[PDB]
Amino acid sequence: LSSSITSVTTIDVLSSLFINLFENDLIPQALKDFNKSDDDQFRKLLYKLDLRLFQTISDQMTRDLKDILDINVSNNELCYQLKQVLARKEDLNQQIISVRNEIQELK
Amino acid sequence: SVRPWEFRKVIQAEYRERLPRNYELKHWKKPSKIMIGSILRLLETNTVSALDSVFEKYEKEMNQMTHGDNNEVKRIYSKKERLLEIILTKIKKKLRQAKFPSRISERDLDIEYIYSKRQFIQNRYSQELQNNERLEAILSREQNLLEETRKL
Amino acid sequence: QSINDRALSLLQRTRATK
Repeated sequence: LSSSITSVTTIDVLSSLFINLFENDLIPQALKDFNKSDDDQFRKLLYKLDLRLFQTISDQMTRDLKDILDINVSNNELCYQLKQVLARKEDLNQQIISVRNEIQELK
Repeated sequence: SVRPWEFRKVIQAEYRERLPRNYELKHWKKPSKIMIGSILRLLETNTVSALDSVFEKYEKEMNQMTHGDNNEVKRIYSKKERLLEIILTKIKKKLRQAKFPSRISERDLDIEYIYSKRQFIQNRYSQELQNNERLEAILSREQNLLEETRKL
Repeated sequence: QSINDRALSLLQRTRATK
């Protein structure tokens, strides 16, 4: 798994980057505004919209980057399986040649 | 000390937390346009989806705070759209300015690329498996012939 | 459910944007 590990890690780094941005910045600031807005019911609702908007985006970003990670990890395994089947193919070809050569000499 | 908007710093710290010290973390490069584009397309997709999601969920509360003025509701939708675009604009600016290890494959973040690669490698695997099935049969036929020949 | 299902769904959603 070492040839692809830095690329797989990149996907997790990005996912963590956006969880940090939304959950540890954008969403706390929207909360700080929404808790402070009990005098203006309109702005209270709008800050609530901000809250929900950032939380929805952040959760869905995490899901989509996990999708991308799962695809990559699955593809990498399939690529390695392909390498094995191709190694076996070359071996089967050589064995067929050797057995035919043997038949030719024993015939 | 590292603040969430300092993408270059966050990214380097996250790599260092996850992977041992070795060559891969020694050269660094600014990202490609398709990495930037793929990530911002994900963000935009989810931003539009969230906007529709959230405004539909709070439609009645909205319509009851605007006293039925749906024009004001479209205006608020546009205000929130603008807030999110200003955020996404800074995300794009800070990501363009960040650096990533040069050995990564940034195309791995592009769903179009990895989807087309997967379809191809699935097809290639199925073709090669069948070829090995056939070669196994041929080999078996030859090995039977050799056993008969060894016995003359 | 499947990885391909999830992949195609993401591909479709990103293409439908912009």
